[PDB]
Parts: sequence; C-alpha cells; structure tokens
Amino acid sequence: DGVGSSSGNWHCDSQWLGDRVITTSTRTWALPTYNNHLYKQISNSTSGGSSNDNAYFGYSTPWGYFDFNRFHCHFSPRDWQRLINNNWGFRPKRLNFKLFNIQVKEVTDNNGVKTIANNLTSTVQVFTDSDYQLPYVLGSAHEGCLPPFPADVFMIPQYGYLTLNDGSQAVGRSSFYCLEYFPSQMLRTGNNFQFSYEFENVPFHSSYAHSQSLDRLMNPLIDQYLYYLSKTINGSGQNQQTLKFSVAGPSNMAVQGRNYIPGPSYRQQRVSTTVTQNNNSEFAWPGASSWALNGRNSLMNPGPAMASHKEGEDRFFPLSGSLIFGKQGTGRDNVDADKVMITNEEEIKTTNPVATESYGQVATNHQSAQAQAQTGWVQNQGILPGMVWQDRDVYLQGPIWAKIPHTDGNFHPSPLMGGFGMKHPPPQILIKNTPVPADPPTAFNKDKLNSFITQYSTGQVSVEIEWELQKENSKRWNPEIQYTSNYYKSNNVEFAVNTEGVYSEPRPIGTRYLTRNL
Amino acid sequence: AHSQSLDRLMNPLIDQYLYYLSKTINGSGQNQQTLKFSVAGPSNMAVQGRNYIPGPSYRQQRVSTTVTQNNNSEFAWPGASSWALNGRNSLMNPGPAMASHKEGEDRFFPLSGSLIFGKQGTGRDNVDADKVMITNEEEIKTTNPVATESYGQVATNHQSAQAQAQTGWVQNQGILPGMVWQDRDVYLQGPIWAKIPHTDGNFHPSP
Amino acid sequence: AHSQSLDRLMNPLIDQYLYYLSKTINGSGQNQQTLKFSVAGPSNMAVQGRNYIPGPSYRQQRVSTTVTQNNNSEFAWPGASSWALNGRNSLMNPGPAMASHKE
Amino acid sequence: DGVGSSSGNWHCDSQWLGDRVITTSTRTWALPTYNNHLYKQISNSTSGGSSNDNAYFGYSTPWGYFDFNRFHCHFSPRDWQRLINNNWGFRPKRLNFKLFNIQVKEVTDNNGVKTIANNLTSTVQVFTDSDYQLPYVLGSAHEGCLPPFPADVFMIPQYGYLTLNDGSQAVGRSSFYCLEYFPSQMLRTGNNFQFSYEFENVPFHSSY
Amino acid sequence: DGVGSSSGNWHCDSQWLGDRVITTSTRTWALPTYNNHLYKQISNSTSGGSSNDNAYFGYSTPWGYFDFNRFHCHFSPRDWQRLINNNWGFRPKRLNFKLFNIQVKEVTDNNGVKTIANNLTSTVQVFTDSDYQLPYVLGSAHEGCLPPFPADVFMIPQYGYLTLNDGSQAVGRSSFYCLEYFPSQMLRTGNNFQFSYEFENVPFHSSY
Repeated sequence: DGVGSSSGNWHCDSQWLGDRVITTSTRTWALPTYNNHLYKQISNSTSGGSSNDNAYFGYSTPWGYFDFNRFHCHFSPRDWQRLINNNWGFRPKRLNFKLFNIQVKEVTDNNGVKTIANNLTSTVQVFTDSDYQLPYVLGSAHEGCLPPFPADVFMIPQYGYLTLNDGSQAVGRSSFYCLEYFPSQMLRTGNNFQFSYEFENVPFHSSYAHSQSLDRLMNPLIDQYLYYLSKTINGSGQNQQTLKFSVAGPSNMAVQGRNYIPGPSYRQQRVSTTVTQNNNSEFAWPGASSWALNGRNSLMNPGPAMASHKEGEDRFFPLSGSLIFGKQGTGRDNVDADKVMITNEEEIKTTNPVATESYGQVATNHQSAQAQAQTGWVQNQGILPGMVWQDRDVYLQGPIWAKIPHTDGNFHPSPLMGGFGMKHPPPQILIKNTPVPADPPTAFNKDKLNSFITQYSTGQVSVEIEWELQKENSKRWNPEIQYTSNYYKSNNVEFAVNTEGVYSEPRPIGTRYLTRNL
Repeated sequence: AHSQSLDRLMNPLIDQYLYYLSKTINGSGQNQQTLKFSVAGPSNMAVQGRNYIPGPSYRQQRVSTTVTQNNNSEFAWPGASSWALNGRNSLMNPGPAMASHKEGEDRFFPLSGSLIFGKQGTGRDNVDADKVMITNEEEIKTTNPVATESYGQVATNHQSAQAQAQTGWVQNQGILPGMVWQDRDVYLQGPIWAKIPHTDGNFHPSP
Repeated sequence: AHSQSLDRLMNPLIDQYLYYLSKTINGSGQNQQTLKFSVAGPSNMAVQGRNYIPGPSYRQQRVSTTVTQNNNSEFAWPGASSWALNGRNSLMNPGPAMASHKE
Repeated sequence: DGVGSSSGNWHCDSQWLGDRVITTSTRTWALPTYNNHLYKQISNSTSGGSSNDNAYFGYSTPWGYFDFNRFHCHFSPRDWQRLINNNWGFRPKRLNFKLFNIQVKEVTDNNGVKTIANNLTSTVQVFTDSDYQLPYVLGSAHEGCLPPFPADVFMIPQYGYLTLNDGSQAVGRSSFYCLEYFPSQMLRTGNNFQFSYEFENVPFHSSY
Repeated sequence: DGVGSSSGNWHCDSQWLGDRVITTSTRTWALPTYNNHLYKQISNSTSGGSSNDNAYFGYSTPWGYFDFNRFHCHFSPRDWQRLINNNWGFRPKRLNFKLFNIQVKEVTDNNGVKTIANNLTSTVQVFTDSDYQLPYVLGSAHEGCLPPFPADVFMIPQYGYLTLNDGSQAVGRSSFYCLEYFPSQMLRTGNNFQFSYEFENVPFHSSY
C-alpha cells in the first residue's frame, strides 16, 4: 500500500497431497513500451512481400500478454518425474495468478550514457480477458512463456493478433479490436493484481502407454466361432473356383473378427534422420502433407495423433507430424539436425496407426470371373464407427491448453499439438505501461502527443495451478517402465546449469511411461 | 430393420424448392455451354437435397457362394482388406457394420466382413462351404452402404473449358458430419459384450 | 461468420518452439541428402503446428455461372457426386456443409 | 492517499442495459503552465490589426478547461453504430467526472539537455464551475476535446474568454473575471478529484 | 511498514539470570550480487587442474547464507570469562533470528566515478531452510561468520555446495538443488524478517 513495502512474498513451492499436486511458480518480468504506444497494422507487404500462403493482415498492439502455457513453467523436472512415474493421468483444476512488487523505472538518454532513474508515480495497467472478447494468441505454441529456471528474468511478449485478409488487404468485416476499450486496472509502485480462475471440466489426460497391441486384444488359446473365407482357388486348374471357409484361431491371429479398429490416419512423408537414405531432391515443402483453406495451402504440423514409426525403426519420423522442440542455444534459421530435438511417438503405436504408413488396403472392383480383385491403398481415412484412438502426448516443453474455436461443430477437440482442449481456457493477462507525455508545448496543438518518456516496468509474477491427479492401481508383476536419469559421469548434470549459467534441457520428457492394459 | 430406405425418406407428391443443376451442354454445338437449373422433385427422386447421408464404409472384396463366378486365382488373404498396426497386417474381420449385399443378390457376401459361424459337427481346418453358416446383413441395406460396393464418386479436378470433369471412386470413407448408420446385428450364436479398450479416444464403441 | 480463418488462429509476432523439417537436399550435388530443421514462425505461417484441422469434405464438381467456361459436353448427372444405397445411385444434394467457393 | 499508490483504476468500458447505455471513457492528459501564470489580455491589434468584423477583446487566463463535448469522446464507432442502427433517439442523463493518478513533473533546462525530474510536493488545482459564473467556452465547437482513440495522449486546452469590445478597446462594463477568485481544490501527487452532475430534462434527440 | 521508519532497534545486550544466559548480538551486513545471478558449477579442472584428492564437483549459487556459528559472534570476551570461570557446562536452548533495516542501494558506473544512489523499490529475499532439504554448509568451520567486534561491518558469504564426483565429472545421481525452488519471503526497504528456532536436547558440554 506504499512505496516502502512489498506487495507480495516470492512464492515458488510445489506441494503434494493425496491426489492433488499444487505447483506454484514465480519469475521476474521486464516489460518495455512496445510500438511507442501505437496500434500499427502489419501486412506481409509491410514485412516484405511474400508468397500467397504467407499472407497475413493484423495489428500489433502495444500490450504484452503473460504467457504461462508451456509445462516447464510450473513443473520442475524432478516434479515432472514424480508426476509421470507415478500417475496414470492428470488435469488442471484452477489457478491463482498474482502480480506484485511492480517497479516502474525511467530510462533517460539525454546524457551520453543512459541512466535508469526510478519513477515512483508512473502507472502500469493490467486486465484479464475474462470474456475472451479478444482473439486468443496463447495456446498456439508461441515462445515467450514463463522461463523454466526460476532464477532468470524474462521479457514480456508483445500482443498482436491476425484477422481476415485478402492477399495483403483486409476484407471489410476484419474487426479491429482496441485494447484501451477493455476495463483495465491501473497499478502504482506499491499496488498488486490478482485473479482466481477455475478450469473447465477437461477430461483426464492419458499418461500411460498401452501394454496390449490393439490387434492382439484376444487370448491365444481359444479360437472364436467366426469363420473366414480361406481358399478360393482350391488348386491350379483352369476352372477350379470353390469357397473353403476355415475357423479363425490363434494359429492365424491376423484375419479374425475384431470389435474395434485403429484410429484415424493422415499419411505423412517418410524422412530419415540418417541423411544418406533421404532423397537427393528437395522435398521439404513440396512433398509434405497440407490442408487447403480459402485457397491457401498450410502445412499440417502435426495432424491427428499418430505413431511416429513402426517398431524397430527409430531413425524415421514423419516429415511434419511431430513436435520438434529446439535445444538450448539453438539458432533460428537453418539449424542442423543434431541441435534440434525431435519427439518420437512410439508410445501409441499400439492403438493409433503408423504416421508414415498407408492405413490399409480397400478393394475397389468386383472379384468377378473375368476381372481380378484389386486393392488400392487408403492414404487418409476419416473416423469410422467403432474406431478408437489415443491423443497426442504432452511434453515437459509442450503446451497445456488451447482455446477451442467457437464454431458450431467440432469433433474431439483435443488440440493437435497435445494438451487440453477447453471452451473457456485461462484468460489472457495483458499489461502495458501507461504513457506519460514528456513536455507538451506551451501553446495548444489539436494533435495527439508524440513525445513520451522512455520507460519500462519490472516486478514479479505468480501462477498457482492445482492439478487433479489420478493414481494408478495396476497388477503388473514385472517392474513397470519408469523414467530415470542415467547414472553416468558427464560434464554437466542433466536439467541443470553449466559453467556459463545457461539452463539446458537435454531431452524432451514425454508423459507416457506407465502401462495400462486395453 | 428400417422400413424406409434412407434415400427415399421424402414424400413423392411435393417437390422441394431446392433447385439443382440439370443441363450444361444445352445441345450439340461446339461452343454451347449454358447452366440450366430445374426443380428437384419426385419425377427425379435421386438428385435432390437430403439432410442425412449413409454411414461409413470400408470396401470389401466380392466373393460369391456360387463357386463358378469366383476368380480362379487364389485371393483369400492377398485380396482381402486389412488394417496395418505396428507394421503387421491383420485382417479386418468384420469391420464397421455394412450391408452384405445389395437387393436381389443373395449369393454374394463380403470376403472378411461378416460373422461366419460353424454348424454343429463342423471340422476345424478346410471345411467346405455347405458345412459353415454365413450371416447376411441385408437387414440394414437401407441405412448403411453396401459392403461390396464403392461408397460413391467424388469429383477430383475442375470442370474447366479445357479439362473434362473427372470422378474417382471412394473405396473407404471415414465418418462425416450429418452421417447416420446402424450397427451390426447380434445373433443367437453371437456375443453379448466386449471390454472397450481403456484408451483416451474412441468413437461409438459398439464392438 | 467467423472473423478468424482457422489456419490463421495464431498471433504473428511470436514463433512457436515446434520445429519443422525444412531442407532435405542442401544443394545440388548427386549425393547431398541432409536434414535441416528450422523454427516455425510468422515468417512462414503455413507450415507450423496447429491444434485443429478443417472439417470434413466431399469433392463437388466445379460449375461456373458464366456459361462460357463450363465444359461443352453434358455433365449434369454423369459428372455429379452421388452416394449409392441399395444399388441405386442418388444425388448428394447438398452434402455436408462446405464452402461454395474460395475467396 | 500516498505517493506510492494509484488514485483510481483506468476505466473505459461501455455497458448496455435495457434502455440505458453507459459510456465511460478515459484519456491521459498533459497540462503545461500557460501564459507563465499571468492573466494577459488579447485584442485584435495585439494579435495583428484586422478588419472590424474580426475584432475581439478578451483575457487569456492560465487555466485549462477539460473538454469532452464532441461525441467521439464517449462512443467508440461500433458503439455509435449500435446506437444509430437500433434507436429512435437518445438523451444524456448524468455524468461522473473523475481525475486521478496526478503526476507533477519538473522540467529543468539548466543543463544543456532538459531533464524531466519528478516533483512530489507540487500541487495542481482544479474546480468545477458549478454556478456557471464564468463565461462558457465549451459548446462553441472548439478543438481540444477528449481524443477519440483512447491509447493517445492529449494536451489540455487553454481557457480564454471574450467580453464586450469597441474595435480593439473595451467598454467600461467589460467585466474581467479572475479564476483565483473561485474556491478551487488543490490536488497533490496522490489525491484525486470527482464531481457528479445530473443533466437537465433535455428532450429526446431525433434519430430517424 | 514504510521507507521513513526503522524495522527494528539495534539490540546487543547480554543478560544474565539464575541459570540461563541470554546473549543477543547484532552486526551490519552488506550483501552483493554473486555470480551475476547465475548458478554456475565449479569443478577442480575449472578452478585449475589438481590432484585426485583435491577433486570436487559442485554448484556456486548466487545466495549468501548468514553464518553465526563461531562462539565469538555471541560472547563478548568478558562474558566468555564469566561463563568459563563459573560454570561446569552450558548448552544452547533457543535462538531468535531477526533481520531488519534493509537498505537496497544501486551502484551505477555509467559515469566515470561510481555513484551509490538509493533504490527504494528493489527487493531482497530471504528464507530459512526449515526442513534441511539443502546441503548443510555451516558447521564445517567456514569463515564469514558474524564478526566479533560489533562496531564493524561484515560481508555475507556465498552459498556453494558440493555433490558426488568422479574426478572432475559428476555421477548421474549428483542432485542439483535450485534455491529459487524454496518458498522465499521478499523484503522491501521497510520490511523485516524473523524466525524463532528451538534447539534440540543436546547434552551439556563439558567445561571442567
């Protein structure tokens, strides 16, 4: 309530209860003044003329949103280990966002060297997007989330949305949202801000790799009465055409009545990490699989949850069907293969089909006396009755939520990049420094002022997401697979800082390590 | 068994206002290309606005109980329809509920898309056709598609002034919005229940 | 009518950590086959991780109101898209909700 | 109540009810010191000799008035669309003027480059003209109203009235109002000011 | 509770009772920012290659621990004389740690000569290690304890632990503790921190 006190206590503990884990977090933000307090618009021609596919018309507001979407914002790697090695699933229940210890510094470059003088009276304003009236930018896997290692300082991102476009031009129904319009709360040097949100009833996330291949769901000792056609040419004669049935049994496990069939598929190109086997010709974009909307092709990235590779072929991976995180200290453009982290989806090869394999043959013509039966592969297969499948994994570096588009008809709105799909995700938290004009002229001027005091702000942030957590009771006898840290000498402990002090996450941690039978 | 074929859900006395494209070449001239619409009605019941469409499909080979018509070459396994999981092909047996045969063709049946029970005192391996019981699914030919017939054509290219419109058949068709279908029959010799696999996402888990 | 194209649901200022395969032939050599990833970002909006994908489809013939561009040959019934039930073809009319034309 | 707190929350929402629309607004002002704190008089000869028609005798007080007369101060264009497309008429009923988060900076040009150092103790004073004793300058379509787009900063106008004149000279009944005379309220770095006004029973404006 | 007040009174008396001696103490600390707020690791090769015996792998956290382990922190030599000349033994029962009058200065070397300008809004954070989850570095006879003569100013030490090692390399079970993880309490210019601890039933120390 005053400039000589703190508005909150740094809180960063991670409690554990019988079936709920509360994971508080806190980082030190530093928000500059974006776009010099102007609502510029951005188009592809403005940012350099590009192809029709990479066309976008949108505005770049001066506000910055607080991003705490990625998992590693909340879960320290040990806590993530405790959550993946011991639980069949988890889901978030509520959060408690706090923002305190606001400092508003003023940077003056009037002298030769800038001096960061404090500014007690200046105000920085925040507001939740409680009704989701603005476009949603979280959940689209945008960098700038809360940094993983608490002892570092992160810069607040910048909030710029996109609307309808026609090339570089805007259709007249391209609504332009103004952020000053929303009722914002102004915060001084000693104020603080807090809102409590309750998560929607999102279903439990799967955290178990199935230990029973779907096409092996049956016991191998008793043969079902469902016969099956076995022979059609009972020999080699010119006119030998009979119909010999036979009982389907464990001797021939493949062809036999199965209640359920594997999930949907969308064929993806086969690209191998061993650079020798890949085709010499360039096939990054031209060979990939894309869906066309409004006449502009856009890459799948990553499509419905599928299996990265069949058993025993680790070197492969779908071209654009797997999340590919970047290692610490990795460049932006044209980074070699070894400096980028590829996530394989071999945990759900049991149920879902193989991402780089045709779903299966379907007979086209008629097995007539004059035309041989013909089978054409199914490259893509929409969902069918009786079809079961498992959604994509979430990784410690992966996202949590994503706002389901507010459309009439959607099917299984689990976001494709992995996570939880909610109609009302946790709202955005937009923050901007209230502009303070420097020295207006002593004569009137019917014009908006264009000389502001160069300033920024800094403080803390706190997020307390409480996760529901479903314990496991399985009668697996042999030791179930669990995630562990290799006990081999190395120059650096994994998930810990090196000599320079940069926090490096060496590998992505999927949350499918336990087992649960079909 | 539904007593009203899905593509005949409409009364045959009143024609709906939904027009439909009827003629494109209004004659035989080299450069005669017009667009003549016409009202869809009971005179032409086929092409007319329909709210709902028949259920999913997975094309199955056409094998006939009359042993003469079947192809001489062996096609039991190589010609059948299978789904690949973990790199090992496995026969469908019997796939989503479909219609064993169109009206009037009882001798046919999908190769591996119908429960085939065994009669009393039937051997295990290489049993002739007459000693094994085949279940036909002609009870749901109204709603579900025909198991041994392509779901339907879909236009691929553009009906341009230089390229003729082309239609390629749909061998397999995942479910679409507005699609209705009927599940498989249960028989006195058939099963009752089946444990739904404990996976995150399944659709209509009727075994 | 939705004012946000589904393939443009993301903000154009921050690039997601989801990489994507970018180059396979890193030049023009006979035996040059590498795997160069790159970060997906607003510079290349198309190929990038998207949670949701557009709805179902059933390809329909392209017929133009300008009578000149349409094919000379008759294609009203023979070229249309129909679903077969009980062995009798019947026209779609109008099929699942789709977009009549691109922008 | 202190220099380490805010005197108000930025409020700019525009609610809608069954038959009343409440249109709050907010902008960031920046008021300099006019006329070096002197009550100069202005005449046409002072501002360059002109014709008889363009003759005026008046004083240019150092005070600045808050102008929120133009419509676009309150109604965002979408809100104006909702009000013209759906209503036969409208009339204002009451307002609630607030003024908060006062900062009083001090600009010193003693150095070569001016440095805007903060000034905690300085006071800026406001007062409503509740009895309309001063000449009325709003409502004559003068620029300087609240700017339309909220995210910009506007400069407070300057208050200078006009009285009776004869050419460039003043008839002896040309009353000279002094603004120090009115009971003003002084505001420090952490104070705030607020007055609630009720509109007269003005008839409905035609919107058809 | 404000920047214009003190958060505690300098207390340094040493009372004496029938059979309990209470020895309060107080010194003026001065804590810099260590390792530029980074969690570097340190190995013998990093600090110059040495023999196998002098091998160590550990991290040098930016936190500083308060050390009051040595006796002369508490007992003035006269008090120590009164305690050794008259008592067969002693043992500690409880302590009451206080930390007040926090000042957070900002050193700027932008000019040629550094100027130590005060910084009212900055925060310095403390927390007790109540559950002993971190490695224990006190009690190993490390310098930097509270200085003996009260009228001097001591610099807070730096907290860096050691874990398992193999030469200069770390076995995979070499847990790396991060100090941001513990629930810390943030203190402004006018706040203060205090925790009361009770000593275990340690047996009487021989003094004979």
